[PDB]
Formats: sequence, structure tokens, C-alpha cells
Amino acid sequence: SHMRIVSAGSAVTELILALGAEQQLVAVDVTSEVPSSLNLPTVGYHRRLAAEGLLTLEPTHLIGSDEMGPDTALQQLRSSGIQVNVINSDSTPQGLLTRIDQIAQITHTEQHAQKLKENVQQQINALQAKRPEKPKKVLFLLLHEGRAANVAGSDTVPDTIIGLIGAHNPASPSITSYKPLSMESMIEMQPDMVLVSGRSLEKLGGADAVLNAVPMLAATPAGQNKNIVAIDGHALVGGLGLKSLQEAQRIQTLLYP
Repeated sequence: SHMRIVSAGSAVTELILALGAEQQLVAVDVTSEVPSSLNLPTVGYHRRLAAEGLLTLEPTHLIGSDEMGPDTALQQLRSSGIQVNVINSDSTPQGLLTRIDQIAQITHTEQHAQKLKENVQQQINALQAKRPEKPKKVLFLLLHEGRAANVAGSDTVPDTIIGLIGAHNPASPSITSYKPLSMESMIEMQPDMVLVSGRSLEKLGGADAVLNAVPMLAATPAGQNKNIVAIDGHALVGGLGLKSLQEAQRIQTLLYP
């Protein structure tokens, strides 16, 4: 077990690094972030893994979400003796704690698990501690060029993050997962703050530009105050992770000075 890990997801990579086991990585996926110094090869998109491409890395593990595929490549790895570990990808805090356990076990760093799960819970408590009696309203908008403006309802990492910063997600009862948000619902929900599909979804300009993009925000507090805030897209993938918690803190400071 001289480890050679292909990490197939950003949420895998961060934990592997957090547990001090970066020397075990031989490759990461496109969404993963690792220091330039490591010279780690990429492996593309975990939904389109190349069986032979992976095999040349002589890996011992392929770790990712249940979205790793295609399945025909996963069998070629298994049949060749590569451990293929499907790992948690909920939008829940317990999903994160479970993910930490799943990784700590594979990478044999259980020792670090408790202390890391402990920090994770501390941050969450620190975030929850700052929740007011009168929480504000926050929506996450998933915007694309030529696509209809979507929203994160229940069971999304952006929904969990909004709860953790101590806000209401007005979309979270009525909407499940990511759905088109009717202009009327948005007007009705009256968000105080809008979060946008990555810091990277601009590509538009910024606050005033997303406002240009979604002109009905003008009839919400968020719009009339240009309170349109960027959240790092990596904190939304895999799903609820260390980056998620860090963004959440950073955004709560913006939402409640």
C-alpha cells in the first residue's frame, strides 16, 4: 500500500490535502486544486475517465463520487485490480463528516480525522452562533449565457451554505435541487442578497452586470442595493466541504456586519 491515488473530485482532493496525504496523489481531476509544485497530471472530467489513460499511472486507488464514469472504464480498472472508491456527495454537513471518515480510512490518516472533523464542527458552530433572531433572505442564482436563470432550492450545497450563514433560502421549501426561477417567485422572495454561480460566472462584469442580466432584481433589496456577491464555485462541487465552510464565513461577514 505505497499509495498512488487518482482523486476524481475536488471534494476528494481537499480532504486528501487537509489530512496531510498529498504525497499519495498521482493525479487529480480538472475541478481539483493542488499546488503547482506537485506537477500532478489531470485526468479530465470524472464523468469521462479514460481507462487506459488512468492505467498508465499505475494507480492503486480511484476515488470519487458516484458520478465517476463511464462505468465501462471503472470495470477495466477494477478488473485490473485498482480500488475504485465511491465516496459521499450529499449537500449535508454530515455528508462532509462522513466524507472525511471515508478518505481518512483509504489514505490511512484516521489519526487526523477527529481533529479535522472537530475543526469542521467548530466552524459550523461558529457560523451557527452568529445566526440572528431575524435572519435575512439569500438566494443563489445559477446563471448561464442563453439559459434560463436557475435557482438552488432544497438539497443543494448552496442551500446548505445559506442556512449555515444564518440566512433563509426563500427557494428551499418550494424548490428542490436546481430549477428555473420564475421572475415572479424572485420578486415574491425578495432576497436581501443574491449569490452567483461562481465568482467565475462573470464573465459578465460584476454586480451591476448580473443586475443587467436579471433586470427584475431591481425590485428586490438585493438588486436595489446591488448586494450581488460572488461565491467560489469549487465550494459548491462534491459537495459540502472545507471551502464551502470558508466561503460561508466570508459571506456571513458580508451579510451581517
